[PDB]
Amino acid sequence: GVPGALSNQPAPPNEAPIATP
Amino acid sequence: GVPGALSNQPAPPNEAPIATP
Amino acid sequence: DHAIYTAMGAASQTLNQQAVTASNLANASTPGFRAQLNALRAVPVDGLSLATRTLVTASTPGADMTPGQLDYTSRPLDVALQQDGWLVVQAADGAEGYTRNGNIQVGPTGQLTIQGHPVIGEGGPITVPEGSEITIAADGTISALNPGDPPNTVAPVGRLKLVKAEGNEVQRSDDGLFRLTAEAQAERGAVLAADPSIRIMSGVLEGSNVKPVEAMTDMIANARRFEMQMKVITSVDENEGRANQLLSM
Amino acid sequence: ATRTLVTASTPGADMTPGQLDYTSRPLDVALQQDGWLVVQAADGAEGYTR
Amino acid sequence: MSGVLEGSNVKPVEAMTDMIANARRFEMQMKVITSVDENEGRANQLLSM
Amino acid sequence: ISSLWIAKTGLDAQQTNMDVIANNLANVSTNGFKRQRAVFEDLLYQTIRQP
Amino acid sequence: ALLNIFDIAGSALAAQSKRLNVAASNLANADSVTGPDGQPYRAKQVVFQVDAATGGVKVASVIESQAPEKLVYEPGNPLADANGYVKMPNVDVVGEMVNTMSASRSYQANIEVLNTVKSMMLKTLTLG
Repeated sequence: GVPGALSNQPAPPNEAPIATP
Repeated sequence: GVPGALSNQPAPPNEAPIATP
Repeated sequence: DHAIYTAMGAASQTLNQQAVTASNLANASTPGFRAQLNALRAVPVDGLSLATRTLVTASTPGADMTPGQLDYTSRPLDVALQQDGWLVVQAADGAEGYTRNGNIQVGPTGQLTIQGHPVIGEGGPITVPEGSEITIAADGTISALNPGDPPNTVAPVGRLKLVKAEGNEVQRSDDGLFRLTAEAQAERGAVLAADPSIRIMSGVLEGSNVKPVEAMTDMIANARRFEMQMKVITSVDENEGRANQLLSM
Repeated sequence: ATRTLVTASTPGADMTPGQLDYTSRPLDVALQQDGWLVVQAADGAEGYTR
Repeated sequence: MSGVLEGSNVKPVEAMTDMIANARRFEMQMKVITSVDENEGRANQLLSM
Repeated sequence: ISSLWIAKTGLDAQQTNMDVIANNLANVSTNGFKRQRAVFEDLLYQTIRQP
Repeated sequence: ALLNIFDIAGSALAAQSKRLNVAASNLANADSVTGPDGQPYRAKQVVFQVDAATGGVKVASVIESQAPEKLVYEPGNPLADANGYVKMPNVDVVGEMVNTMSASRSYQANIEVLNTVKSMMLKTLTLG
């Protein structure tokens, strides 16, 4: 939802792919 | 053992030799 | 707070690109050299909401295959390839490297070499007679003449192996010998075939291909980008330092 | 351990022979790659120079 | 051989690069020192109560 | 920093080339003198990450 | 519990101090060529972890970064290998110049947190 609010399940992992397969 | 805890054994002196004999 | 990290990463990658350009400039006279290209790639990070971070990592696609000029040294056994010629030599681990450095030396036992790497022609590592004069034809044939013998005793003794590579399928190696990529190797076979369409000439030696104007412009752009990133770092640090006072009571 | 102090050191000189002037003086000599003239120091012990 | 005299062997490029590197390193170390001093100048304020 | 070391190596290479050129020009009157030519070579390559 | 703030912020202070010391040591050894026994200097980093739900931050260990050494060519050196390539520290400069600032900012922020918590605890000490 809105940033800074509260939610039941955690955020997904963040990745920075150098090149998309 | 864990840093910041209390142990009755004083720590051995710290030395920084320039070259290993 | 994390906006400092993207700027510092940009500065570090700019420093790396400057190092690459300096390395290109340093060897501006090594015969048979290929310059190193450089570029910056954007690497966005996909989080949950409001994707506002896009980092940058320096990358080098590969060598540009524009041939440099060639100096006429009149040396009998100095060869210069064509637009896409490649002398095939044997590396230290037995792999077949490709070079454009035509400076061929002869050892005491008649063994040909290039910077210590034995050049392989039709067959194996070619070895000429002990102390004979060597002449290179216009297509790779090697003729030997034993000194003192009459001139009508000149005899072919071997033939070089010249391969043609487009340039977009070859990657540099650690030692400095170009080898085919995986896909091109699979498509054209493990070892290339000596095509007869390549012609060379003797008496000339090809130099390097580095553009001073490109080097200067790249250096100027790198310096300016580094300065801008440093200013951003300073601003972010100042803002965070003054914002932490809010935490007090 | 996190601290690693730094100290300077001089691992001797370098033996690369510098260039030379031609002064035409009959008694000026120059050594080879690894030559040394042997002189007597102030304390009596011998030393090597170029 | 006689008639020649050997000069010193000092590399101007090496000297210049070393001096530039030393200057930059000294400036960075001064930055670290002043940052540490300023950072530590407020733990006493913490202890003040 | 790596850039300074690389540029130092480049300057040294150019100085050596100038040295051999000056030596070639100096003894242009020596009998039976064979002119020299200096050939360089690039060093190894560091791969930060493979393709 | 409002007492746990003290040993949470103390843990944060200790961790940030260790990080700052590591960064300073790397900056000092950015150009050192050898150690006490010919081993090249290696950049070092700390490992942060939660005390444990959640709690303070503790430095798990100090590990040398696993990156190739920016080796340089000095053939006339005893430490040179068979090819004459001596090994140099793989330490950048921007990394430590930013680590010091980040560590100082976090240290100051935790100092402010401790000040505020101590003030409100002392205020609570005189209820009614």
